[PDB]
Amino acid sequence: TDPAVRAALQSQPSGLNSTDDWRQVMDRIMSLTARNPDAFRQQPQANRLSAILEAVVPARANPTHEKVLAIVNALAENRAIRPDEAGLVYDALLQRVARYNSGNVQTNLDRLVGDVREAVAQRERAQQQGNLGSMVALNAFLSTQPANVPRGQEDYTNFVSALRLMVTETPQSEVYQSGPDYFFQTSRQGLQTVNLSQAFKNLQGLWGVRAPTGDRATVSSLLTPNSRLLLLLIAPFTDSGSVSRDTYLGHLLTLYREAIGQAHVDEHTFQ
Amino acid sequence: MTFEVDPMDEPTLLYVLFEVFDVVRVHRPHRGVIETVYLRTPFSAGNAT
Repeated sequence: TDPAVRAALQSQPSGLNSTDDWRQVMDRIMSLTARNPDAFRQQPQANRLSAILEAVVPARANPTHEKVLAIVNALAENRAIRPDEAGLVYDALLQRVARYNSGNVQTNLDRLVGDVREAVAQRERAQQQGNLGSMVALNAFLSTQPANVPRGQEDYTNFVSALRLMVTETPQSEVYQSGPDYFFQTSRQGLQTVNLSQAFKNLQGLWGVRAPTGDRATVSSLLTPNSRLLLLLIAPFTDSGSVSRDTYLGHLLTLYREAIGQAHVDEHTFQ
Repeated sequence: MTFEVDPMDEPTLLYVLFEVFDVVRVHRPHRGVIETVYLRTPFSAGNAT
């Protein structure tokens, strides 16, 4: 339903148009509501009296359950526990509060429901913002890699910046380390996993010397297919002129960029 | 009230079943805790008032 744990909670512990919002009831009971006036003037006696009796002297309520359920629901929507664990932990927290209760505890509980509401919102927006963890992993890997290439350097650093931009600009992409290598998955539960360490090791020898040799397919077999996928995934990035043209790497990047381009364009055209 | 009935040769009882309201609200805050709030208005009995 709603992600805001306050909202996704308050649907559970609440009546409908009771005296929790006193102003609306008091407006409707006299005549003040304009949507349908004289509605309350013509109800049975008991009901009328009862509301009125409720209205003049409100009845106090115990909000402990509401706050505890709010924080429990926040934990559930934030993958702190499984839903069955949610049903259990609600009672657990309820007992915990009930055996240590104090005004200070209620104050801290209100503070906590505010904090968890903010936490859920922040987690969602951060998960849709770019997943800083992948950026950290990529920076660690790049620190592992050397920053100096004896044959050509502008293309190398340009490509490195292009990769950085690619991992930053597309959230849901994963960068991590499983074994003694770093990888790059284009999506959770997704295919196209590139062995980043192996790709860089293979590509180290092709940076500044494959420009004159791009015309002859004599060294074309040096490109392992994993690195070919790695280059393919960066076709939309590293636009023309970023990588020096007339280079085997540059030629491949330009071809892939042109191909992907015709495609998306034609596709948004559809019909 | 005043009832008038035909004679019989054996003792009899008259059963008047005053009709009333009788409800129970079940409150179950925690695991394994049951609280009930009884009420029977025209013949008052129970907790709430």
